[PDB]
Amino acid sequence: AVFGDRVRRFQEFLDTFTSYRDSVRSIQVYNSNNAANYNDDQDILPHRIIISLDDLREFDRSFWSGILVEPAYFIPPAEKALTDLADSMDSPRTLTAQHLNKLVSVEGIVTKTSLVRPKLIRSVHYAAKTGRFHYRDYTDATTTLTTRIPTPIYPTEDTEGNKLTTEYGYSTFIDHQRITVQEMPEMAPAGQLPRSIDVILDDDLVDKTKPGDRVNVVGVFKSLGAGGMNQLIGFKTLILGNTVYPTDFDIRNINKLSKKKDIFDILSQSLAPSIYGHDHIKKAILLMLMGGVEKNLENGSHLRGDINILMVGDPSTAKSQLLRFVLNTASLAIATTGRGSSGVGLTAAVTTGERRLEAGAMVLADRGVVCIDEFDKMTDVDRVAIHEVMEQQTVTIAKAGIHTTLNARCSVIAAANPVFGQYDVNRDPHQNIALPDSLLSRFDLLFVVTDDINEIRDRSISEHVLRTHRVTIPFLRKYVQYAKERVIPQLTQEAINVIVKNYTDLRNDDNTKKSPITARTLETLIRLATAHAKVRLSKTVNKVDAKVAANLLRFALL
Amino acid sequence: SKFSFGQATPRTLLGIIRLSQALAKLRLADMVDIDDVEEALRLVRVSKESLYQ
Amino acid sequence: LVRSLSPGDIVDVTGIFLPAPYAGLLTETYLEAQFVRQHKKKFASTSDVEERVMELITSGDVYNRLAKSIAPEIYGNLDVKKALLLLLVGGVDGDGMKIRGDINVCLMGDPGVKSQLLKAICKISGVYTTGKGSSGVGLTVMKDPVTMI
Amino acid sequence: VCLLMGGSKKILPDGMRLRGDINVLLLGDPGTAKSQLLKFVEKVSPIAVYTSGKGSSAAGLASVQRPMTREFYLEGGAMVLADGGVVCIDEFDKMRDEDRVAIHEAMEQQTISIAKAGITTVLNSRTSVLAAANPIYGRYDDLKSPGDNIDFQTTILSRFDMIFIVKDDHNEERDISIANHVINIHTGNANAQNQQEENGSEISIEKMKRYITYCRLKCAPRLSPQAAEKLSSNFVTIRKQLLINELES
DNA sequence: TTTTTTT
Ligand SMILES: Nc1ncnc2c1ncn2[C@@H]1O[C@H](COP(=O)(O)OP(=O)(O)OP(O)(O)=S)[C@@H](O)[C@H]1O
Ligand SMILES: Nc1ncnc2c1ncn2[C@@H]1O[C@H](COP(=O)(O)OP(=O)(O)OP(O)(O)=S)[C@@H](O)[C@H]1O
Repeated sequence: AVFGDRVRRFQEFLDTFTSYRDSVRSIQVYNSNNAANYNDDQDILPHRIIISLDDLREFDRSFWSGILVEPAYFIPPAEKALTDLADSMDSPRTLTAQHLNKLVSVEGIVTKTSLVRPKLIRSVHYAAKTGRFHYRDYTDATTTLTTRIPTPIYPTEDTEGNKLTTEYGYSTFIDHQRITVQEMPEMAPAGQLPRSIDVILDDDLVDKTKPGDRVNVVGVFKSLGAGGMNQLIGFKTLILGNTVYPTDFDIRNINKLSKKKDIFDILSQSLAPSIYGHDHIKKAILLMLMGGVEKNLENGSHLRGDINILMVGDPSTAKSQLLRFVLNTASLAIATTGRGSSGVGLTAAVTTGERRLEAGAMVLADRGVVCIDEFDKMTDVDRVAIHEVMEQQTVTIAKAGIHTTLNARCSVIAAANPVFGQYDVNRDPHQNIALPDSLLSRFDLLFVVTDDINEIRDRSISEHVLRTHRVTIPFLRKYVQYAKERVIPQLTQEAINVIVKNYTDLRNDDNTKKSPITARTLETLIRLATAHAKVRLSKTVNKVDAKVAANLLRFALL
Repeated sequence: SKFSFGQATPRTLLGIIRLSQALAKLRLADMVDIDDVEEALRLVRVSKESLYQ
Repeated sequence: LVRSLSPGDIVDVTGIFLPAPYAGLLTETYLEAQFVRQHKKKFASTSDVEERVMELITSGDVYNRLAKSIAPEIYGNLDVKKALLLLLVGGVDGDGMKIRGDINVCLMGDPGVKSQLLKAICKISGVYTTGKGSSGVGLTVMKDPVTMI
Repeated sequence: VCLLMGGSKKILPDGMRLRGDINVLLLGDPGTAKSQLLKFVEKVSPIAVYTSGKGSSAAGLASVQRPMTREFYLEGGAMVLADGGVVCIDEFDKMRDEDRVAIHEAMEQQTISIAKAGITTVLNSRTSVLAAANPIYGRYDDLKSPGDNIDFQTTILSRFDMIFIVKDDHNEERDISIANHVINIHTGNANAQNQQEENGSEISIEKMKRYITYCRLKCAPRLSPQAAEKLSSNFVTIRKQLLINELES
């Protein structure tokens, strides 16, 4: 009697506010029109509703308190009232012991996604002689949210001797999945390994988190299992009842700001919030974040479009301090420092008896940024795999389990020291690094940074760092992903005449100073005008972008 | 120890015979002739010592 | 339809989706095949062959066109294409030894020649392998599946 | 004294934050007992890691543990215990280049990355390293050119803060004083008078520890604007000093 | 199927 009173009361409240009613109206009308277009020319949305915690507070604090205190009594009847209405219409650190048996909002990182298996709920069985169907359900502790008597064996020959032929199609199924979320590592105490728990999803939310993202989670803390009173520490935990959580004036501001001619320089100086000089270096980070164009050839292979730069310089020129700026400003990047053994270029498959995979560092940074620190200090083992990652954009893993082949087209930035000391221009331009020769042609830009001692520069470094101890960034990444979907460019005739003369300069006179001169350099000549056109959001390719690229080659090398 | 090597193995001759054999296979007629082997010698004298320019 | 599906192909498979009965309520699925439509029709299974071969012969300047036709996506390297055509030919064979109709030409030089032709060889002719991607058991022993191999 | 307190900590709009704790080097001639000094440094700070060399019986340094339930898990190390503390490294030249890179980064950007078979995180390390080296051939390293000490390069020292050279000059009064001062340390507890000194100065070591705990989180130090122009004019003089010793030589 | 060694 209690259940129907809670049902009718919440139904009255849901009937009290019609704001959600027109939402369900749009749900039903849209699914109707979607099935209407699918059944007229040729000859999706679920039923769960976001309920704000707005009106529940202005109606009954008793009922409010009941939801956030004992949710195992009010969410099922409220959904029951909703389904009736649908039919009438047609921190982990302080999480244990207390902050328990309630609805908990959890934040953290998506990691180690498990496997997808479906689960049966409603059985359909046909009897031969009676010529009738039947009905039988089964429940487990994930689905009921209430401690009910479990009813597990698949039925046959129930009452008279009629063959209970089971049927399908009409028999229902629901998928199932469990994932782990550890809290954010910067939030941790003085110095420790972060500790974690897990949350189980349901049917329409299977495979929404891949290992490696930033996710807010809202759900209910559910504890199952016989805690050692079965036959020594039990009562293992998990979380259920879940949701997934990762302007026109603003976009008009974007279109309005982009109507200028020197914002590349303005954004260039913008990306130096604490570093003096290195103007064209910031210009190159803008062009890397632009990402270039992708032109897959006719029945051939794709051509890589992003740009990768490794640095070398005197050990005091923000070599490592330029990296975290690129870390925070871009999107979906992972920083690798020092060693990278067993998991940068591979997945290793160490995981019922089966073989599973965990996406490695190079794979997880797909369509993103790879931050590599101390490239010469990397052991010689993975150096072979770096050529494959950087040139064919694929990773083939052939271990004893299953040989596979996949895609990762990541952007990579590295930072290395000279071989010994500061002799970066003293000995010879060649092999001040003692890197393999193919890696020279593999990387796009190679910066040589000196530590030239002067005085105007000395005073300017002084007041910059000194006032440091005593237009903006969020506008920029929005400007980036907006510039991604409609500013894709196309090459023009004017793009040819400059880079041809430029490649002639690369072979007739550039070889007299340094090396190498590859056709890949000419590909970068196309990519820079492309990225300049993406930053200016142009559609064509202009001669002026190539004029900029000539200075970019001179500043990067000569 | 100049650009040219010291000795010529008989496998060089075995290879050039099989090469001219494949050259005859591209004629699809079993018409092993003077130019058939001459092309086999051309890719040997041109394959090696192409470092003149 | 058994013994009719080679591994590593492109095929249209039709069927019905049924689970299999076995932590207590875990349903492992499978598919029962109903129809096979294979993309990339297998060769060797003469009329349509000579329909283009006789026209290819009577086309004039066939020898330069054949080697010019294998991987024309680069510039120059005409004799290189000649060597690639001759590698594609091969095909040669009492109380002694037979003859191996295989060619083994090595390539030295750098750098813009470098994988552009190397992957193209297996394109025209092919499993592409690297140094570390294959172990000592890779290029040459596992637990036997469902069907000590 | 300056190492046990720790400087400022900047949380700028800049994508990085800077570093606060400092570093101590003691390269020099043997017999100095700089060893006893580094042991007592470990005893004073509340959390700190003292290491004597590159080769242990049992003391490790990003831990990789693969095993029950066939699960990979992260155990620990040494910089992890000393996040926000003191690291003491003895035998700076007797050390290998096997995980030295983690130390070549832990003191400068506070960011340890792991991209192995188990995990793929970027963690924190707020440490401070204290060195105690020995040049080759002892006191003769200063008789040849004044460099000739680290065989790899000088960039590690550029990534340190303070470099001290301990010399050994005979002064008979200083020698007699260091003699009888140490005999008084061993026997007859003459230097050990300390209790009246406790009555007059520095009543305890544990007192100093409780004081540092109180000192670190309470004050929010920052420099003063009238003092900044002094340092700006001084960095010029040091860089000029290096110009004088470098360009003409 | 991956971590500490040494010729
Ligand atoms: N132009 C600059 N403007 C501001 N800060 C700077 C500048 N150049 C250097 N820095 C300083 O860069 C320091 C950190 O330098 P790093 O690049 O980490 O030294 P490092 O030894 O090269 O680092 P690694 O990773 O060990 S190579 C910080 O204290 C910054 O203040
Ligand atoms: N005032 C003192 N000066 C020097 N040594 C002293 C003094 N008082 C006691 N000692 C002892 O004398 C030893 C001298 O060696 P150290 O001073 O440790 O030399 P060292 O330079 O540390 O050599 P290391 O440890 O390999 S760098 C110390 O380890 C103490 O046992």
